Amino acid sequence: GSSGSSGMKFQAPARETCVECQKTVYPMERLLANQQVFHISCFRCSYCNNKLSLGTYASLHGRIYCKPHFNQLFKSKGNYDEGFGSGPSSG
Ligand SMILES: [Zn+2]
Ligand SMILES: [Zn+2]
Repeated sequence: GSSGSSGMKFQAPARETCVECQKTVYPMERLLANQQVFHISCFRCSYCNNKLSLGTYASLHGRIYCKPHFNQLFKSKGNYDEGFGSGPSSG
């Protein structure tokens, strides 16, 4: 077992591909979004699945989202639990 690759890059072929439908994106429908090739059509919210543009969209961990949902989920206020915690241990 001898390899050395990790991550989405180095398109096998000699072109780009849609990170939504996984299809060969042409130079006519190539829409750059979050440093990734997206289809002017595919470009939608992974929550409601609505058409978006290079201004109303919002990506976080690779997935797209509409301002509404993006903020409705992302944005927030004072709210935390007493879960987190650390402690020493003999080593
Ligand atoms: Zn597509
Ligand atoms: Zn949405």
